[PDB]
Amino acid sequence: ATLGIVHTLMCHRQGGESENFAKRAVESLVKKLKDKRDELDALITAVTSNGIQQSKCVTIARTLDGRLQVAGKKGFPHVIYSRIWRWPDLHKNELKHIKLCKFAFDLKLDHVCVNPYHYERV
Amino acid sequence: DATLGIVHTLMCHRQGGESENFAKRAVESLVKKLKDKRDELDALITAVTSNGIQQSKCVTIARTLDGRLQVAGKKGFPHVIYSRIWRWPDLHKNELKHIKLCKFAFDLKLDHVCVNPYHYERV
DNA sequence: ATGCGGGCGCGCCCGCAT
DNA sequence: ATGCGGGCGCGCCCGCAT
Ligand SMILES: [Zn+2]
Ligand SMILES: [Zn+2]
Repeated sequence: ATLGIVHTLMCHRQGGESENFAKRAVESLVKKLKDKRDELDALITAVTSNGIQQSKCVTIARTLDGRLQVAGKKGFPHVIYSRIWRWPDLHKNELKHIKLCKFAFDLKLDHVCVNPYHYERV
Repeated sequence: DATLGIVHTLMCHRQGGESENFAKRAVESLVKKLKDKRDELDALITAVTSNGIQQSKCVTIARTLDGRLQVAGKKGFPHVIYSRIWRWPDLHKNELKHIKLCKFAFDLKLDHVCVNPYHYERV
């Protein structure tokens, strides 16, 4: 059942990462939201409507140094998912969170919002 | 750094059953674990450089949850790894039996595991 | 009913970029 | 000299051989 969800999210990718990298990052996030139906629904809504339909934060636990590893490569979780679904050429320090983003990376909370439509490019 | 001399003398006694990178990494890892265990580092050097003729006490490392130790991306049992490096280059998984005086043998399922290759026998 | 195995990531740490 | 990104290991996870 998560295969359908993963595939649907994968079709909205921009191609800034390898197929293996994007698949692994999407599967990892979906698994983290397994018992967070509201946040999984928010991600699907945000991604499949290309941000037109409003959504709440999609959060994952923050690691000791803030970085997330996917297929042997480390990076910030909000940059990883914003690079997958919105800016394929995205670099570090090119993101500013929106006013309504309660769990932004900049806020240095226990959890980090990875909703790509909760960030803006600079 | 003084540990270079120790890693070299222990490398001389390698049998060639593993790659240079694997042997170097495994020996460096063990030496680092014995950093504040002078008696156990001395026991290992004594055992290895005398080819087991000079008696030695147990050379122990902390046991991991599943017993396995990872070296250069490859997992295996710590007592089999070091027994393969200095004694039996063709050594496989359940080919080892500890000696009577081995107090921390793998087989005893204790907190610490003896990796002294001269504290085991082949079957 | 276990225990391999092997994939994979966070935490630790080294050695390399600055 | 030394802070920091990238390599690597133990723990977790899970399928399958034993
Ligand atoms: Zn948000
Ligand atoms: Zn022993």
